[PDB]
Amino acid sequence: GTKELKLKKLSDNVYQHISYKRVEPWGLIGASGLVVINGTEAHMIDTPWTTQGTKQLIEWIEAKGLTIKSAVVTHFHEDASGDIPLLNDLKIKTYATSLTNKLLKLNQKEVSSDEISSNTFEFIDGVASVFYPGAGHTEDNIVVWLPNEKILFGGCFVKSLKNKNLGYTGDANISEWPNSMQKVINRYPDAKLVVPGHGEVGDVSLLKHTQALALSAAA
Ligand SMILES: [Zn+2]
Ligand SMILES: [Zn+2]
Repeated sequence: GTKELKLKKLSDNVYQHISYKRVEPWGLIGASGLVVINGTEAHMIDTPWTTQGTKQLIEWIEAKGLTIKSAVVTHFHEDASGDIPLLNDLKIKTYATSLTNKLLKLNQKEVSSDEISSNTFEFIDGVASVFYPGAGHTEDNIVVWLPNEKILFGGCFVKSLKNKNLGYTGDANISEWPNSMQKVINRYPDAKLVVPGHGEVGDVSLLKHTQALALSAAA
């Protein structure tokens, strides 16, 4: 890959995009989203962390001859929603919940072109569903389920196993996070792969691990 963007194949139709940003004292650290390929159409789950990441990702997808039909952003932070303005200009439909758009507007950022106004939403017909579990990392965080591959994109709602803490909790609801996570655990007993917003992909233990971190941060 490059200094800004790496692509990892997760299945025949599913890629992990890993975009890099210098965050001292760590150096270049990564944020994860997905590209979901549905015939000649591609869909973005989260934008890369930097505009240069997003431009390189749009180039990689288009170089396969695919049309980027749409993007869904999984929360209002820059590592999920950062390049809404670039996608809106390129006329790539952006989907965000009413809560995500409220927090983008509160923070003087451009809202999505298209608003999710239900707790569950068919993002790609038969391929990608959005679920709002309640507050955790942020008030607005959503997860995306890929039923064909048994892949759950948890985003920054889910921590990697190695994480000893919840990360940036400035926008978090630590008391609600465990109950929100129980709804995700209860909903996807069939999840084969869980993709956190940062860190290594894993199994459902990442859900239980995040719930435990939240229960401990509360106590
Ligand atoms: Zn975040
Ligand atoms: Zn994040």
